[PDB]
Amino acid sequence: AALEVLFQGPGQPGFCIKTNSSEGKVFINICHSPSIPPPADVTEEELLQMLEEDQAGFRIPMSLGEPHAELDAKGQGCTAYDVAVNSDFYRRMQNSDFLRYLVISIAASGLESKYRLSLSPIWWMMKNRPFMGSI
Repeated sequence: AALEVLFQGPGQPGFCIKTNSSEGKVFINICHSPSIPPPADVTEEELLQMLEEDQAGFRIPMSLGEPHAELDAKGQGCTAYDVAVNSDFYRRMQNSDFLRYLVISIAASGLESKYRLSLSPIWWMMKNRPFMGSI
């Protein structure tokens, strides 16, 4: 359901999701750029039907950035991934909890497939820092 887009960037930092793999803490940096294509423009109703017909039927263009190592708040090594979506789509995400969660699920599953990982469903949004890593 993630449609991967190779994008240089940087794009603009957005927010940062803390989860964990079978091997350590993982951070997903949700970023955005105009350069990334938006997904289909669809209404809430249309979207909910698609997810009924096909669980992964709403495809979202996003970059799936290469792993970058970082240190957590207790000085241990961990991985971060930068995932960028379209900037207008980003603004829609900010105004809808279910849409934003859907994107994060699709990103997490995208990274799982690409980097052969398993990620915890129990993630949390980091409240002070929009981005884990440098920029």
